[PDB]
Formats: sequence, C-alpha cells, structure tokens
Amino acid sequence: SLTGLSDEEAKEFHSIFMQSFLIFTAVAVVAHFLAWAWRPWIPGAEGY
Amino acid sequence: LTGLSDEEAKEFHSIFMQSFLIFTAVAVVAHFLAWAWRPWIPGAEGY
Amino acid sequence: NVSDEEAKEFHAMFSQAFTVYIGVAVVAHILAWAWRPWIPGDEGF
Amino acid sequence: MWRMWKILDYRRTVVLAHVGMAVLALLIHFILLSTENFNWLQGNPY
Amino acid sequence: MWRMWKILDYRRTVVLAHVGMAVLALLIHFILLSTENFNWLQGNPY
Amino acid sequence: MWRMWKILDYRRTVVLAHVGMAVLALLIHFILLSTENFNWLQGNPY
Amino acid sequence: MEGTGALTDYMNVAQMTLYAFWLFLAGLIVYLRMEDKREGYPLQAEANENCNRTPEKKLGFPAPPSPKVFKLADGRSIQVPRAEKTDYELNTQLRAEPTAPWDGAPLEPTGNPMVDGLGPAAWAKREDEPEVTHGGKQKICPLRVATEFEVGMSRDVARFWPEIDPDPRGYQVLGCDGKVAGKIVDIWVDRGELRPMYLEMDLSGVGSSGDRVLLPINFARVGYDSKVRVNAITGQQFTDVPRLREADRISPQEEDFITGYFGGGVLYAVPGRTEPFL
Amino acid sequence: AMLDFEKKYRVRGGTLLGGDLFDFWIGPFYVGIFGVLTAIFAVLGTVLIIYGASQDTFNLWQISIAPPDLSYGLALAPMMEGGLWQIITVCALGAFITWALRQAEISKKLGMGYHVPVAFAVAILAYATLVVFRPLLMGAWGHGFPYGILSHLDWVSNVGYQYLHFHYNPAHMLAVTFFFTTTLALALHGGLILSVTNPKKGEPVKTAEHENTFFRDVIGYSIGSLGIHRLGLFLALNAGFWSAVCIIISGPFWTRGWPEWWNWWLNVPIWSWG
Amino acid sequence: MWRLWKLYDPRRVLIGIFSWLAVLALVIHFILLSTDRFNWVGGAAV
Amino acid sequence: MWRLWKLYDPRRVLIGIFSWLAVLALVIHFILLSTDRFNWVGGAAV
Amino acid sequence: MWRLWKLYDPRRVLIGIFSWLAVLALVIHFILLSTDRFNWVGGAAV
Amino acid sequence: MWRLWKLYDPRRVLIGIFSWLAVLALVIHFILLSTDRFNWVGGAAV
Amino acid sequence: MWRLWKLYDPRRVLIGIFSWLAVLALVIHFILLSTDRFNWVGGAAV
Amino acid sequence: AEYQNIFTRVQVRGPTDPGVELPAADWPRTKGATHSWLLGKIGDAQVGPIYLGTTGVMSILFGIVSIVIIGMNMLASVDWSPLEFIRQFFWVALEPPPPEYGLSLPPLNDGGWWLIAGFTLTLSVLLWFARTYNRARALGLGTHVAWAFAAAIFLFLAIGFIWPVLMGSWAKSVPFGIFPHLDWTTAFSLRYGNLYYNPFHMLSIVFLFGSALLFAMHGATILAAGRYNAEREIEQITDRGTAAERSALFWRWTMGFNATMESIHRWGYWFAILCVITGGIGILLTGTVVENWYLWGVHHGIAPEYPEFFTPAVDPAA
Ligand code: BCL
Ligand code: BCL
Ligand SMILES: CC[C@H]1c2cc3[nH]c4c(c3C)C(=O)[C@H](C(=O)OC)c4c3nc(cc4[nH]c(cc(n2)[C@@H]1C)c(C(C)=O)c4C)[C@@H](C)[C@@H]3CCC(=O)OC/C=C(/C)CCC[C@H](C)CCC[C@H](C)CCCC(C)C
Ligand SMILES: CC[C@H]1c2cc3[nH]c4c(c3C)C(=O)[C@H](C(=O)OC)c4c3nc(cc4[nH]c(cc(n2)[C@@H]1C)c(C(C)=O)c4C)[C@@H](C)[C@@H]3CCC(=O)OC/C=C(\C)CCC[C@H](C)CCC[C@H](C)CCCC(C)C
Ligand SMILES: COC(C)(C)C/C=C/C(C)=C/C=C/C(C)=C/C=C/C(C)=C/C=C\C=C(C)\C=C\C=C(C)\C=C\C=C(C)\C=C\CC(C)(C)OC
Ligand SMILES: CCCCCCCCCCCCO[C@@H]1O[C@H](CO)[C@@H](O[C@H]2O[C@H](CO)[C@@H](O)[C@H](O)[C@H]2O)[C@H](O)[C@H]1O
Ligand SMILES: [Fe+3]
Ligand SMILES: [Mg+2]
Repeated sequence: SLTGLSDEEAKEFHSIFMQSFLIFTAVAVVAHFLAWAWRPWIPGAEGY
Repeated sequence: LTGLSDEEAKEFHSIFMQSFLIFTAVAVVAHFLAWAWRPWIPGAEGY
Repeated sequence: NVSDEEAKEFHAMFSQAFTVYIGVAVVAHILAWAWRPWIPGDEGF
Repeated sequence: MWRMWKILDYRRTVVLAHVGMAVLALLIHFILLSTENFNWLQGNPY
Repeated sequence: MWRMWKILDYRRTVVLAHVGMAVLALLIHFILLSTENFNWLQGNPY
Repeated sequence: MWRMWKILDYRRTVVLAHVGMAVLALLIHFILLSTENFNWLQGNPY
Repeated sequence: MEGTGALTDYMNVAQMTLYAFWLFLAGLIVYLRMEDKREGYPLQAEANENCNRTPEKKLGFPAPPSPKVFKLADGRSIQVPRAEKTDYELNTQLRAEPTAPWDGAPLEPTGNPMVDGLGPAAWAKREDEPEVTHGGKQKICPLRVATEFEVGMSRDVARFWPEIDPDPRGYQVLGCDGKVAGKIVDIWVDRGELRPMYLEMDLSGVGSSGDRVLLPINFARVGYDSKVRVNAITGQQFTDVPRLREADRISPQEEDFITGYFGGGVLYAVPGRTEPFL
Repeated sequence: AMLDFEKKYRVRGGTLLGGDLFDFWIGPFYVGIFGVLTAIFAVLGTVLIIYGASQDTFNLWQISIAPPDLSYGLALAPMMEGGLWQIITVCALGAFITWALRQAEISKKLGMGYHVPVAFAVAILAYATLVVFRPLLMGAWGHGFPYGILSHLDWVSNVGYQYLHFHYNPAHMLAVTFFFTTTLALALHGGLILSVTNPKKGEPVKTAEHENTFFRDVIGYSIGSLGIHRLGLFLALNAGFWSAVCIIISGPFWTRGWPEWWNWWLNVPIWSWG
Repeated sequence: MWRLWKLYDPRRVLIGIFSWLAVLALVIHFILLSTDRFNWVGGAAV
Repeated sequence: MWRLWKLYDPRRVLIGIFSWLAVLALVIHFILLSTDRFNWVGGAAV
Repeated sequence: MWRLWKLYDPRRVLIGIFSWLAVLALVIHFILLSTDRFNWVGGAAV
Repeated sequence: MWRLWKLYDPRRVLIGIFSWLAVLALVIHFILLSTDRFNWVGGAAV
Repeated sequence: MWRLWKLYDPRRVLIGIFSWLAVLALVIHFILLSTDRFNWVGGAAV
Repeated sequence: AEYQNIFTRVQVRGPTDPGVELPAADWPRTKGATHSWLLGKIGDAQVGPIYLGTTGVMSILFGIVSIVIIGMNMLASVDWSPLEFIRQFFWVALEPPPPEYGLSLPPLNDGGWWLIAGFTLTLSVLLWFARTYNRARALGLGTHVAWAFAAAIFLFLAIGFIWPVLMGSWAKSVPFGIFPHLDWTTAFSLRYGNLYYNPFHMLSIVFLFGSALLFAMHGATILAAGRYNAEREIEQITDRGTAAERSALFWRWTMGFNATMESIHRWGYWFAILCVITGGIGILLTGTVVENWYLWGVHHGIAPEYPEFFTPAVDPAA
C-alpha cells in the first residue's frame, strides 16, 4: 500500500535526507581531494 | 527451589562432605604413593 | 489497482531519477573516453 | 509513458532496478580491474 | 556486594562460574603442558 | 538529529553499533599487525 | 598372507568384521521389515486369489510383530494395528464391482465413487473426537475461535506486498471447470502445526449462501487475483463436500472425509481423468 | 493378497498409456503398461549383463560391462567391445523412465501429487548425465561408467583424479554438502519422530508441540512437520542435481585440475594484498 | 521526490543505504590495500 | 489341460508370455551378434 | 495483433521479454569478449 | 554451605560431578601414558 | 547515561560485556603468544 | 495446474510458542523469539527461543575456545592479515602434530594448539550430546536424536582420536581447515591403497546414498500426500489416516513392499546412523589390520582385472 506517514512528515524526512546526503558527499569530496593530492588514481598514457 | 527441606539438605551435605573427604583422602594417598614412585616436579636441570 | 494519478506521479519520480542517472553516466563515459578510448583500431589501442 | 506503472509495481521495480544496476556496475568495474588497459589502479601503459 | 544477586541469578552464576573455570583450567594446564619450560611431565631443563 | 530515533529503533541500533565497531576495530588492528611498519609487537624500523 | 589382522592363511580381521556386520545388517533388516508390518497386516487373501476359493490371512516374511501399545496423552492405551479400523475395513461393503473376477483386477465403482469413498476418494476409519493440543485447546479450529492467530506472518509484507503474504478471506473459489463455487469466509488453523489447514467457504455460487464447506489448503491454489482455484473438483461438486457435525470443530474422521472427497476428484471430478493420455 | 485397508483403493484409472489392458495388480505390484515395459527393459538388461559376465568372469564383484573405446566416438560398437554396454544403457534408461512413468500412474490412482516420479527424475538425470549427457559433450559413449560393482569404482577413482584433486570441484563440494546435510536431517527427522511416538516407557505419546520445542531447545529453530519434508526433499534433490552439475562440468567445462579453478578467488582485487 | 518516502519505508531505505555504504567503503578500502600503489600502510614508493 | 485357464486370466498369461518371448528373442539375437560365427551382419567366415 | 494481450498477461510478457533480452544481451557480449576479433576491452589487433 | 542443595538437585549435581571426575581421571591417566616418565605399563626408566 | 539500564536488562548487558571481555582477553593473550617479544611462556630473550 | 506443496502460500501468525513446560529445575529459556516470513514459507516461522543449561553453556564455552584457537592460528599463519585471511580462507588450517611426536604432547606451535583445539572440540560435542539427551528427557521424549548424534560423534572420534591413537601418532589425524581436511581425506585414501576397496567404506556409502534415497522418497511421499495431512505424521502413527494408507499403498504397488508411518522413520534413522557407524569401523580397520585396501581386495577376489591396452610400466628400482 503506502507507508503510514504524513504528507508533511514525508517532506520533512526528505529534507533531512538530502541535507545528510549532501553533507556525506561534501565530506567524501574533500576526502577525495586529499587523496588525489596524495597519489592520483588516473594514470597517464605511460602509466605512473 | 528443589524438593529438599533444611533437614534433608543438611543430611545430604553431611554425607556429601564425608564422601568428598574420603574420596579426596584416598586420592591423597594415591598421590603420596605416586610421588614416592616418581616425582613430577622437575628441577632446573630437569629429570 | 493503480490509478492514473498515482501512475503519473510515479513516472515523474522515475523521470527525474532516470534523467540525473543518465546525465551523470554520459558524463562519466565522456571522461572515461577522454582518458583511454575503449574501441581499438586495426593495430590495437 | 507513465502507463508502465499501471503494468508493473513501481515500488518493487525500483528496488529491483537498484539491485540489478549495483550488480552490473560492480560487474563492469571489476571487469575493467581485470583488464590491462583499463586497470586505473594498476596504471599500465595504454 | 550482595546486590549483585538481586540482578544476576546466584543459582545460574554458580553453575556458570564452575563450568567456565573448568574450561579455563583445562586450557591453561594444557597450554603449559605444550611448552618446553613448563611441561612438568616432560621435565625439560629450565 | 534526535528525530533519527523516531525512525531507527535506538535499542537495536546501539547494539548493532557496538557489534559492528567490534568487528571494525579488530579488523583495523589486525591489518596493522599484518603490515611491517605498524606491527607494534614486532617492532620493525619505520 | 601375514601381518597384524591375520586369522588364518586367508581370513583376516577386517573380513570377519565385515561378515559380523552382515549378520547384524540382516537382523536389522528383518527387524525393520517387522516394524513395517504393524499397519494393514495380516494380509487379507481374498477367495478369488486362492485355488481353494476361501479367504485367508497371509503373514508374509518376516511375520508381523506382536501388537504394540501406544499410551496416549489423554490416558488411553491404544493398540496397533487398531481393532476398530481393521473391523471397519473388512466389513465395509464397497460400492464397486471388480472389472474382472481374477485377483488383481481393479474395482470399477457402481454409484458415485466420490461420495462412496472409492479409490482416491477413500477415507480411513478414524476417531470422531476432535484433537486437542497438549494444553487442552482445540487443535484444529477456525480463526473466529482461534482469535490469537491473525492471517499473515509478516505485517509489513502483508501490507505492502500482499501478493506473497495473502489473506484469502473473501476470495472467490473456482472449480476445475472455472465455475464459481462461492466465497471463503474463514480459515482453519492447527494450533500445534501453526499452519492453515482448511479454507471454510460458503456455497453462494452453486448452492445456499448460508451453507459452509471446508476446502483443504493443499487442494486450494490461492492466486494473486483474489481467486482460489481448486483443480480437484468441479465447482458444482462443492455442494457434496461432507459437512461438519459441529460448525466449529472437525474430528480426524471428518478430515479424512473432506480431504478424501477432494482427492477423489483427481480421478472422478470430470470424465476423461480416469482415461489414459492415449 | 492385500493390506486389510488396501481393497477400496484398487480402482481403475490413472494410467498414461495402456488403459485397461495393463491396469491390474500382480500380487502387491501394480503393473500398468510401464510396469510391463520396465519388466522387459530390466530383464533384458540384467540377462545381457549376465551374458557379458559369462564371457569374462562370474565373480559378482568382478563382473564388468565396459563402455566402448573412446576411438569409437558416438558410433555403436561391436557387442563384445562396448556394444553390450550401450544396449544395457538404453535398457536401463528405459527401465528407469518407465519406472518413473509407472510411479506416475500409481500417483494419480491414489490421488497423490507427482513428487515421487519427479524426485526420481532427478536421480535419472544424474545417471543420464553420467552415461549420455557428459559422454555426448565429450564426444564418445566410452566416457560413461562401466556396469560392474567394483569396476565402476575404478572409473570414479580415475575420473576424479583426471582433475588431480576432485575435492576442489566447487559443484562437488556443494553436492557433498547436500549429501552430508540430508543424512544429518534424516537422522534428526527419523530420530525425532521415533522419540515422540516412542518416549520413555511409562510416558504418553507426545505431540507436535514437543517436536517444535525439542529443536527450539537444542538449536533455537524448528522447521516444523511440513518443513522437514520440504527441506528433506530439497536437500536430497539438490544432492542429486549438484552431483549432475559437478560431473557435467568435469571435462566438458573444465579440463585442468580443480584446485586451479580457485585461482579466481585468489585473484579477487578486494583481498589480493599484493 | 519527497513522495519517495510515502512509498518506501524510511527505516528500510536507510538500513539498505547504510549496509551498501558499509560494504562499499570496506570493499574500496580493501581494494586499495590490495594494490601496491595505494596501500597506504604498506609504505611502497611510486 | 484346458483347466489352466480356470486359474489364470488369459489377458495376464498372454502379457507375460509375450513379454517373455520379446525378452528371449532379443537376448538370443543379441547373443548371436556377440559371437563371431553367428554375427550375420558382421559377416565373419568359417 | 492487439488480441495477443487478451490472451497473455502484459506483466508476465514484459518480464519474460526483459529477462530474455537481459540474458541474451549478456551472453552475446560475453561471447564477443572471448573472441580475438571483437574483444574490445582486450584491445586485440586484427 | 548446605544451602546448595535447596538450590540444586542432588541427582543432577552428583551426575555432573561424577561425569567430570571420570573424564578428568581418563584425561590424566592418558596424559601419563603418553609421557616417557610416567607411562607405567611401558616400563621406561627414569 | 543511567537511563541505559531502563532500556536494557542489566543482566543481559553484563553477560554480553563479560562474554566479550573473555573472548577479547583470550584473543589478546593468544596474540602476545604469537609474537617473539611478548611470548612469556616461551621465554625468548630480547 | 495443481498446488505442489513446495512453499506455504497462506501463513497465520499467533503468539510466540514459549515451548512445553520444563521440570522445575531446568534453566529458564531465553526470552527472544520472533517470527520470520521467509522461514514460514518453508515451514515453521518462529525463530527461537533457545534453552541453555549446564551442558549447553559448557559445550558452547568449550567450542568457542576451540574455534578461537583454530581461528587465531589460521589468522597467524597469514601474518594476521584479514585480507590474506579471506584470500586463503579455504587453504588455512590448524595443523596436527608432525609424526615425530607420536602420541605425546607436542609444543603449541608444533601441533600443541591442534591438540588443545581437538580436545575442546571433542568436549563441546560430547557436552552437546548430553544436551541433546537431556532436552529430549526433559520433554519426556526418547533419546533417539542423541544416540543418532552419538553415532556421528563416534565417526568423528574414530577419525580424529581413536584411529590416530591406534596408529601411535597425532600426525595421522585431520587438520582444522577446509581444503586441508580435504587433503587429509584424499591422502588417507592414497596412503592405504584406495579406500574404495574398503568394504565398510562401501557400506558407509550404501547407507549414505540410501539416506539421500530415503529422504528423497519419504520427503516426496509426504509432500505428495500432503493433500491428506501426511506431514502430521504423529497423528497418523497413532490414528492411521488415509494419507498413511496412500503412502504405504504407493510404495507397496511400486516396489512390492511398504513401510508404516512409523517404520519409515526407523528405516531412515538406521540408514543415517549406519552410514556413520560403518564409516567409523572402516576407518579403524585401515592402517591397523589392513595395510593396502586394493591388495586386500585382490586377496579376496574383488579387484576387477583389465585386459591389455597399454605397455605396462616397470619399476626401474625393482
Ligand atoms: C533520494 C532518492 C534516492 C533515489 C530515488 C530513486 C527513484 C524514485 C528512482 C530511482 C531510480 C534509480 N536509481 Mg536511485 N535514488 C537515489 C540515489 C541513487 C544513486 C546514488 C549514487 O546516489 C544511484 C547510482 C541511483 C541509481 C538508480 C538507478 C538504479 C535507477 C535510475 C536508472 C534507471 O532508470 O534504472 C532502470 C534500469 C533498469 C530497470 C534495468 C534493470 C536492472 C536489471 C535487473 C539488470 C540486469 C542486467 C544485470 C547485468 C544482471 C546481472 C546478472 C549477472 C550475470 C550476475 N540512485 C537516492 C538514494 N532512484 C529509478 C528506478 O528505479 O527505475 C526503475 C527511479 O524511479
Ligand atoms: C577420487 C575420486 C573423487 C571423487 C570423484 C567422483 C566422480 C567421477 C563422481 C563423483 C560423484 C559423487 N561424489 Mg565424489 N569423489 C571423491 C570423493 C567423494 C567423497 C569423500 C568421502 O571424500 C564424497 C562424500 C563424495 C560424494 C560424491 C557425490 C556428491 C556424488 C555421488 C552421488 C550421486 O551422484 O548420486 C546420483 C545417483 C545416481 C546417479 C544413481 C542413479 C539411480 C538410477 C536412476 C536408478 C538405478 C536403479 C538400480 C539399477 C536398481 C537396482 C535393481 C534393484 C535393486 C533390484 N565424493 C574423490 C575425491 N565423485 C558422482 C556424481 O556426482 O555424478 C552424478 C561422480 O560421477
Ligand atoms: C536423487 C536423490 C537420490 C535418489 C532418489 C530416488 N531414487 C529412487 C526414487 C527416488 C526419489 C524412487 O522413487 C525410486 C524408487 O522407487 O525407489 C524405491 C528410486 C530408486 N533408486 C534406486 C537405486 C539407487 N538410487 C540411487 C541414488 C539416489 N536416488 C539419489 C542419491 C543409487 C546410487 C547412488 O547408486 C541407487 C543404486 C532403486 C532402488 C529405485 C529405482 C528402481 C528402478 O529404476 O527399477 C527399474 C528396474 C530395474 C530392475 C533396474 C535395473 C534395470 C537395468 C536394465 C539393469 C541394471 C543397469 C545398471 C546400469 C547397472 C549398474 C550396476 C553397476 C553400477 C554396479
Ligand atoms: C547420522 C550421522 C549424521 C549426523 C547426525 C547428527 N548430527 C547432529 C545430530 C545428529 C543426529 C544432533 O543432534 C546435533 C544437532 O544439534 O543437530 C541439529 C548434530 C550436529 N551436527 C553438527 C555438525 C555436523 N554434523 C555432520 C554429520 C552428520 N551428522 C552425519 C552425516 C557434519 C559433517 C558432515 O561433517 C557436521 C559438520 C552440529 C551442527 C550439531 C552439533 C553441534 C555441536 O556439537 O556443537 C558443539 C558446540 C560448539 C561448536 C560451540 C560453538 C558454537 C557457536 C559458535 C557458539 C555461539 C556462542 C553464543 C551463543 C553466541 C555468540 C555470538 C553473539 C554475537 C550473540
Ligand atoms: C581469529 O578468529 C576469530 C577469533 C575471529 C574467530 C574465527 C574463527 C574461525 C574462522 C575459525 C575457522 C574454523 C574452520 C574453518 C575450521 C575447519 C574445521 C574442519 C573442516 C575440521 C574438519 C575435521 C577436523 C576433525 C575431524 C578434527 C578431529 C580432531 C579430533 C577428533 C581431536 C580429538 C582430540 C582429543 C579427544 C584430544 C585429546 C587430548 C588428550 C587429553 C587425550 O591428550 C592427552
Ligand atoms: C527415440 C530416441 C531416438 C534415438 C536418439 C539417439 C540420440 C543419440 C544419438 C545421437 C547421434 C549420434 O551420432 C553418431 O555419431 C557417430 C560418430 O562418432 C556415428 O558413427 C559414425 O562415424 C564413426 C566415426 O566417427 C564410424 O566409426 C562409424 O562407423 C559411423 O557409424 C554414428 O553413426 C552416429 O550414431
Ligand atoms: Fe516424516
Ligand atoms: Mg594437509
């Protein structure tokens, strides 16, 4: 059927979900920038 | 609790401690005879 | 037992999610191609 | 094309789609990890 | 520390302690028997 | 994020967090033992 | 040969250990075949099997053991094979005629084999006292009295994916010929087995809507479209399903009446089922 | 002679072929058309086996009807060079298939489902894998196993060592797991039913409550009266099926040593550690 | 897309995401440790 | 000797006799195919 | 030809077609990966 | 200390103690038979 | 933090903690037995 | 188009069954019981509760100690790497003592850990035997399950303890590893000349194959007669319903003889435990009173003879 959950409460979960996902990806992107600064993972034509 | 009065519990305990003492005492004698045969605690040099 | 309004709303969630996922994957394949093209020539890569 | 969801159950189609696309994406990523020209961690010449 | 027996069941703590110490005593005695410096039956030099 | 506990059952989440962190901490410590430069019990030069 | 194990110039210990196990295996095989002969024995040799044209009893080999006493929970020491079941079988006048007089000829039913308990429609002689749990509750009871049970093992599965956790209450029943027999009104559950056993239905499609009939669950194919398809019997044949003595209980005998009637449909529900493919 | 309840069940119908012509019982056996066929096939194959035995040795264990040479390919061979084996194979296959079709006639007559003939079809599948399907894929009837009590044990030994360690066959480890687990389940199932119906002397026959309680007391789960027979059938049929899989992939789909097959596991990028 | 949570139970989606993220991060971290170049505790040179 | 059919049903004895004849004819024909002298299609010499 | 759907359930047909298409597409792709001419990731030369 | 027997069944405790003693005695006697010093039936010298 | 003992049965928490400590202590002790430097029964020099 | 009794279509959930009451000295059961939809399709849905008493706890403690010893030694053999542990999971093992130690107690790292793991594993399975025995007796059931388990214990003890003891070396026993104990199984057959020719290995396989045959026959028959409540087998033993008669008639008409609802479980029980008992006897015979099983088979005229196909090899060192 449907999840028993108010139309406004569903909007509330989504807002926190998209803020938590955005913060999770924001930390992940910085972590990736720090790792590429350590050792880049896309090799060139001749390799590393 | 189990179906024992304070008296039947005490009667079991007295026989239990008597049996336990006798079993231990026999075992102690067996251990004195065995030690007389060959001791089982080695020195720094061994046996 | 799904109405026309429920079906339309589902396909909007499907449309939005399908659009982002394809749009990102196409960008992934352009960057992947710009790195090392995966279709060899007569002599190889 | 919304009528697709009067045919299938959309709730399970999306769950099935995620599991299938996860398996396929790991399949392709692992396959590239086994090749020589597309193993980005190995970094062999191209 | 008798309030411990208003939390734990003293009947089943006593059984557990006895069987637990039985496992540990056999384990330790057997570990010592499997060492050259403390197998008191082999009596290797110390 | 106190609303998180109106979604996730807090009693089960706490237990699974401790169980999960037990596996992860043991795993990370074991990984460091396997490496040469971070096995503190072996004491290799860094 | 020589070495450890030699008993003679040829016999050795492993070989004689093997023959020792042969003797045990025989004694176990004989013992097992005797345990096999506590139901349906001694064999009833009919007159038309024997050259003297007299009925007889064959023990077989090994001969059956002595009768075995099962003490029961309610305080009743029953003996096996049971005397009342043997007496019912030997005295029941079958409503069937052998297709030939020689031994081994199949019976061809005279009247209606489904209501007469012939072949796949047959029933055993069982107790008429409804079964009880260990605690004394009614073992097989409908959900209206067994109110502690609710349909559906998983509430979330029953609510969001009801196709795989269905509730057949209110479902239409169809026979093997696609005709509507009625509506499922209740479900009967075994308090010990924790399973549905019967789907009580009314006869609103082929008889009185107030009539109640039990459909065994293993004969019911609970579909995904709110229809229960019974391949055993024609929809019109739901009217002759044996009725319960009491609307809220079923004896083990009535279980054999009801499952027996549906099982008989496998051969007799429609013409041609008895007939071969070719 | 019949069981004292058997008479009412002996009715007409349920056949797939033969109709009334073979629809009768000889003693306890239902005959049917597939019983006559399974009799002709079985007697033919057994008598042909004894003829093959008379040409080498009558010692029961040393009797062996061997398949033809691999050089024969799929051709039918001379009788004393594996043609006798090939006829016995088509006789045994027919004997097995008509046995299952006959059990299907018996199933319908007693109103039972077709679980028994189908469960036997898995066993027939494994034999068909051994003597037809795998020899076909490899390209010679000579890949099948010889018909001899001790000569087919050497075939199993040598075919197993054709892959240098047959224990590492992934499908064989699965089939062995299903065989071990099903006899474990059979020990528990047989034992639990005997334990209830035969309690300690002086005790009433127990209930299905005690059966569920016993295994919930022992392992914390009970599969139930119905579950034990589904699982029991499941474990034994998977035992047969994965037997067929393990042997059909040994040679047609793997020609190296089975331990080498696990090279993919040793090379998984997640846990290479080098 | 707020309606996504009127269809899918938030707890099961979050448990599914968390299980995927835990397995995926463990698998990525393990794959990196398996490579010579990105094993950060193996201490190799490029 | 006609009374043998007051004992055995003609349908069953004929099914058993014909089954016996079919087995017998095939066994004898096949045994001859096994022999070098009577394998007529093989066509050896004497 | 629209009468085809009067006799066949559209969900069952589309599920069956997609399972056929997915498996067939996988098998053709994997067959091309094992050849020496159409192994595109392997980068074989003609 | 006699209050033990209200807590536990004497039959169960006696069976448990006796089963422990039998296994302990069996283990110790075997351990002595395996050494070269306390194997009495072997007659090895000190 | 005291409200934890209303959420859980304290008997269960203690049993779980102790069961964990017993396994952890045994794992640690076995680890030290594996290394040369901290094998105390082996008695190897530094 | 008929229902095949393979999955339970309609399920009904009630309150958790707490189990039959135990005597007033047993430990309380656990309080944890939940219902599973997935398990309810195959059969009973309830998971838990579980009893744990003196024997259960001590069996678990002895077993955990055994698993920790095996696991830590396995992990130590790969230099403590969890990644290398997964890579080598089937290959790692706790290795038995080398042959030079005989039956003495070897050092921990030279089979000593193996001997401790084997001792605690033996104790846990023996206590588990007492647990299975007592749980049956506490419910007033027969001890059939425990003795069937005891039969499996005897093969386990014959393989790991009795036969290595009869041979005079712990080296002959089996290591605690997945592929290594398969290596032990093959090497055992190589060493004593093709265990196929061991007659008690033949009988062991007869009852093992016959056990799968029996469970397939019986399980299929109970599902086939599920329309008549065959799976309620206890009711059919005490009150022979039509399902018990159709099951017996089905096999009487098929192979000429049948069983009863009760005797089928005696056939299956004995086939299960004879498989493991002839297994133990066969293991005890080899090495002790039979050196080479093929040579034993030649002596007793069971080895097939093979005509010439190749030029026979000759031992150069003859
Ligand atoms: C906040 C909102 C939610 C979310 C809400 C939604 C909604 C709403 C939808 C999606 C849908 C999708 N989401 Mg989402 N999604 C989220 C975030 C993500 C993220 C991410 C990294 O953040 C990813 C990668 C995805 C990915 C996806 C795709 C699975 C799908 C869009 C493509 C599509 O059209 O599938 C369609 C493709 C198929 C149907 C093919 C089916 C796959 C089959 C089974 C694979 C067969 C081949 C395969 C190789 C078989 C393997 C066998 C081998 C031999 C072993 N989502 C977040 C968590 N998402 C859409 C969807 O599910 O479409 C049905 C959709 O409607
Ligand atoms: C050294 C050799 C290798 C090895 C090489 C092989 C080879 C080769 C094979 C197996 C096969 C099997 N191996 Mg292995 N296997 C080894 C060691 C083992 C060990 C062990 C103790 O280590 C075990 C437990 C097993 C277990 C198994 C099973 C999984 C499987 C056999 C069961 C089966 O096929 O049923 C199937 C049952 C049948 C096929 C029976 C057919 C029944 C027919 C339909 C009816 C016959 C009726 C009859 C004629 C009636 C008689 C007449 C009446 C009685 C009157 N193997 C060693 C390591 N193994 C076999 C397999 O899986 O093939 C399918 C196989 O071919
Ligand atoms: C797939 C799961 C297991 C299984 C299942 C199974 N077997 C079954 C069934 C089922 C469900 C039956 O219903 C059917 C039956 O009714 O059993 C009583 C059967 C059966 N399984 C049997 C045997 C059997 N099953 C085996 C295995 C298994 N059966 C699996 C482990 C084995 C093994 C492992 O070796 C054997 C020997 C029979 C007792 C019976 C089938 C009887 C049958 O088919 O009879 C036909 C007529 C005959 C007399 C057969 C012989 C006819 C031939 C022409 C001659 C012999 C040829 C053969 C190639 C000789 C080979 C000998 C050498 C190998 C030594
Ligand atoms: C007739 C012979 C066949 C047979 C029979 C048989 N086996 C049996 C039985 C029988 C009759 C039982 O009654 C017994 C049983 O329990 O059955 C369910 C058993 C059994 N057979 C087993 C295994 C088994 N049987 C096998 C074989 C066979 N069993 C034969 C083929 C094999 C094979 C093929 O090798 C195996 C591996 C067990 C599952 C079980 C007996 C279990 C046992 O003895 O366990 C001892 C204790 C331990 C190992 C302790 C460790 C267990 C856990 C890790 C402890 C958990 C601790 C804590 C509670 C939780 C911690 C985690 C927290 C996060 C919560
Ligand atoms: C690090 O790991 C942690 C702690 C995280 C947990 C993980 C544990 C893991 C993963 C463990 C993995 C275990 C595995 C895979 C084990 C595999 C085991 C197998 C396949 C075993 C198979 C056969 C083994 C047998 C049959 C062993 C037999 C040994 C016996 C019977 C020993 C008997 C010994 C006795 C009775 C001892 C006697 C000692 C006496 C006292 C007599 O000596 C004087
Ligand atoms: C109702 C069932 C109907 C029967 C079904 C039969 C299916 C199984 C047979 C499939 C076809 C087998 O095909 C078989 O191939 C082999 C090739 O080695 C042929 O053999 C042929 O070539 C070989 C050499 O290759 C020659 O030595 C031989 O003289 C010649 O006959 C057989 O003549 C043919 O029978
Ligand atoms: Fe059963
Ligand atoms: Mg090894």
